Amino acid sequence: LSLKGKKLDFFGRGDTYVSLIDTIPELSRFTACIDLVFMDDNSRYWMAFSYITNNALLGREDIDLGLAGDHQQLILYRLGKTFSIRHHLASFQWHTICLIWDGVKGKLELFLNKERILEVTDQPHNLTPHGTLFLGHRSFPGSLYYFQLWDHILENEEFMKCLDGNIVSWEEDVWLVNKIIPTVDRTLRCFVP
Amino acid sequence: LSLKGKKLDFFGRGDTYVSLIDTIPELSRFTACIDLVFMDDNSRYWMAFSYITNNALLGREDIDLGLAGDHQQLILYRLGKTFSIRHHLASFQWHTICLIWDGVKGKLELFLNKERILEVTDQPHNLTPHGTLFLGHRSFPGSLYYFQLWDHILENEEFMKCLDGNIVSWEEDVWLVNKIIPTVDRTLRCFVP
Ligand SMILES: [Mg+2]
Ligand SMILES: [Mg+2]
Repeated sequence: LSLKGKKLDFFGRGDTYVSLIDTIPELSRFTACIDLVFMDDNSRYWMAFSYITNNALLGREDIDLGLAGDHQQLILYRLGKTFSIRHHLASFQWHTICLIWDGVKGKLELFLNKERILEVTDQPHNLTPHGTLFLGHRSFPGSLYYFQLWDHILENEEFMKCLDGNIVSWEEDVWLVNKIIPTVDRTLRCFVP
Repeated sequence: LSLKGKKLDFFGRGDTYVSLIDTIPELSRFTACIDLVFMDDNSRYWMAFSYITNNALLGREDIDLGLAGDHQQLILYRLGKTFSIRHHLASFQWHTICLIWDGVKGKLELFLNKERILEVTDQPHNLTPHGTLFLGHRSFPGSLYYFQLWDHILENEEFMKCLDGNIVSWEEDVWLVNKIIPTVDRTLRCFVP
């Protein structure tokens, strides 16, 4: 299924997920962005996207890459390590969160719209290949939109220019939906007839 | 020299530093806190405290532990890795910043007063022993006060209770001053006649 012009209303929907049909190749550098909106003020732990490999099916404890959080925190997973920062994100407003991984330098950065909020150093490492990307997956407390993944480092000034990822693009017919109906919203940030 | 009842006015003083006379032992877990106040609104890169070992005298690029920042960021150094977070700290107000290192779990946390702002995961590792602790060292753009280091993990609720570190304590006669005159200020948070 293509998600062009559509968002994913995950709020309250515990047995729902969306997954990318294509496995993802080995990436030394990449940028991954998603748009999200929280539809409740005080939430529990949540996941927006996760990249799951065989590492995870052992005890369900190790995620190669993911964006998660709680009511006061954003949480990044990298190769089983976690990095958590305090956030004050408003509910009922769309936010764009982008992650940059420079596997050559071993640098992981998190942005809110054009502004960097976290830079972490870890082992230089590529992205482990052939995992599966999951969205929303208890369920994300709101809506998700416009996931993109590029095999290179985007500059801040490009994050909001409504580009399509060259590895994963929302608009492509690459998505598997489980018990969720994507919905059209012509007010969405990058919507174009 | 003892720093009891005194602060260190480093603002604008480029060739000044304070160092701890005692070398620090190997620590598997520790808490380190300092009070700081910025005396200019828009600042450049600064360091509040650093723990320097022989790793650093090679090209002056690797710091085993340090707290640094710029006008919009707080920066933690651990064994040469950096972790940077966006901050919005007000000038002309005292802030208490505490770091917790759990070398058993490989967990490094940063707090502003009682509130956690960063949790990072890294290699489980102890603190490298016998380095030298430096304060202020171009110079820190304001004043520093009440550095403490304990060989155990303090809970949030204790950070502001004006305890003395059991490894390093501000009030002990353990400090070497270079070209700075510590100043008494009876309004300081933990001052007691
Ligand atoms: Mg396009
Ligand atoms: Mg005392």
